[PDB]
Amino acid sequence: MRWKWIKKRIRRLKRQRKKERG
Amino acid sequence: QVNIKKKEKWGIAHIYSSFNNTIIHITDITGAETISRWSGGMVVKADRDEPSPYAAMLAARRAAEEALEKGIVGVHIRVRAPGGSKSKTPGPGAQAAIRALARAGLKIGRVEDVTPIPHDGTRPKGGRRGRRV
Amino acid sequence: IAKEEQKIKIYVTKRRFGKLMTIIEGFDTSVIDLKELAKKLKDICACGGTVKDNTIELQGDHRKKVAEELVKMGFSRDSIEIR
Amino acid sequence: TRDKWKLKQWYIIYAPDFFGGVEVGLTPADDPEKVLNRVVEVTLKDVTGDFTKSHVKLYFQVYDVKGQNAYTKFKGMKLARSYIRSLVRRKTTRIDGIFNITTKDGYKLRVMAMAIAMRRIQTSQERAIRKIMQEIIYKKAEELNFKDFVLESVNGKIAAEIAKEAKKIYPLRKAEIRKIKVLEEPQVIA
RNA sequence: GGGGGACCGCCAGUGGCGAAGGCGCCCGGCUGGAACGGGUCCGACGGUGAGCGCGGAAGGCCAGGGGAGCGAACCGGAUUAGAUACCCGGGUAGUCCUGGCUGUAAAGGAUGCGGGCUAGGUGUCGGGCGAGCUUCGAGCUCGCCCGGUGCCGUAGGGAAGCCGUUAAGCCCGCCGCCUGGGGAGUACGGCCGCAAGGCUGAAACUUAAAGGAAUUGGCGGGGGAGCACUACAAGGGGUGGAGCGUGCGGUUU
RNA sequence: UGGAGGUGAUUUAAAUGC
Repeated sequence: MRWKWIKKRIRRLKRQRKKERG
Repeated sequence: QVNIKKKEKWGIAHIYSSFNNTIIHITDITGAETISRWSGGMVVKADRDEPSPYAAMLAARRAAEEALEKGIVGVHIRVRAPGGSKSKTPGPGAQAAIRALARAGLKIGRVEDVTPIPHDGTRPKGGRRGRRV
Repeated sequence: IAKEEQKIKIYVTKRRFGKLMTIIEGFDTSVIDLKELAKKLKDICACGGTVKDNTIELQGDHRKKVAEELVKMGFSRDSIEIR
Repeated sequence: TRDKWKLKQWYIIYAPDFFGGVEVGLTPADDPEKVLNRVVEVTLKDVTGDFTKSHVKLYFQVYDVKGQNAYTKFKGMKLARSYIRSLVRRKTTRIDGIFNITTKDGYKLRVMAMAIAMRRIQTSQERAIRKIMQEIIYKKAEELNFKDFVLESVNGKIAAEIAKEAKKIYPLRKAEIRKIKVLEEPQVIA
């Protein structure tokens, strides 16, 4: 679980933060 | 031959004891001359029988005919194994070799705990939950 | 960059326990990457799968799906046959 | 390789400078002069009490070979895993005691002693048992000849003298010479 | 025989020290804390502590130096229905050193700190004391006391497990935090950070649960004990091969 | 009589059910 979520949250964050940074 | 006073030779026998193979190796008391080297995977055809006791008597019987051939009748046995890499404890050729020497007729002097044992730590493999099964 | 096109045979197959599988064969192994293609296709199908020699295999019937996904990627509609 | 056997020479070990020419040790080897520094392990049957009993394994080294006869000095001592594990106990201590020696003969000698403690109260008297070894030893080396000084240590004489002094301070048990190593040979004048 | 880097089994303890992260070859120098006996000196100077400031494993990052073994990523083999794995053979970053940054954790005793009060027992570490022993050294032991570190347990508390003079009792002082679940530890905004990220922190919407302890049963690719003859071994015979008898599946009607 | 550590560990036993 919290492994999952942390990396899902991180990937969401990055990918989206990539989309914001871009 | 420069005159011998004792008329008895001695050959220390290193015994290297793995769970993957057994090696028996008798040399002269100095250690500077190798009469004979015989392991447990010339005897056989397969990997499973590479160790066991039965290779670790037969390996220790072919050698034993060449030490009789020199004059070596007394033997000290120096039991040892890989200690730093793996577990120090000897495998199935240790009870085997000493049985293989009493049948061959070579006399048995000293039997010795000389296995590599670190006074210290070195990281082997296998972590997180160690090595996993 | 490159090009390359090939004749594509798609069909139902067979695996162990569990359902049938879908074979996609006939891609040019020099030019085309079956490993990049297949990662893309396992995403479309949502199935496990592999590159099995010169083929991609996909667990379950995906035959209309894949043709529809292959033609999108710029492969020819006329080189593809679903059997 | 393909020795008749007739490329096999034989030498004989005569090891003095701790005792006389101990005849024990017989040497086979192939070619002439490949053993001139090779090391031989012996129990020592000179004194059949202690030197056979609790002093199992000493290393001697053929410094020279003459007319095909090996002359051998004291190179080292080492005890077997047998000894060190057996003696040690719990809720007490095991100690170890180095000293880098200089005797008046111009030999240096590295000793490590091992004593086992009498039960409770581990303290600064431990290292002071350490201190009372390196003090007494230095003084015996400076006084005694080297050949003698390698007979005494290997014998229990040293373990015995250590105990008398150290039992005044903080009583001990199972004290020994774990190992010895020849620090420097050469001489006082090279 | 030589060279290199890492580390210091047993010792080692239900042991000690540390605020905490944490800390273990030996020797010496410098240095922090701590115990006890004597309160010998100061004379309420105390507690706590928002803000604020400081220390903080491993991983990561930066610059320089180093690199044995080990080893994310990675490269092969096997396994497997497939294996981006467990198992095996190589292998970079890193792991080490120096300077700096970063600041997170099931960072636990899941238990903020200080004072007072409230049966006991036992083991243990260190300090004190009265004795006996002594190798004349608190070395081996008995008991009271002080400080710490475990276990067991009365009264009480607790939902229960448990806790129970090292409180989760009973009181008094302060501080942080919580206010059903999921949305979400996310968005936005701001602050901090080289970067990786951290700190702070919602709402729309949705649900009759989320949860905790213990009880029973069933279950587990768990362990002990014991039997069996629809069990298996041991053993004797035989079915499955043929022909026929029979009942069936199917097909035919 | 009931509790805490240190390390052997065992692959000969296979995904799913409204």
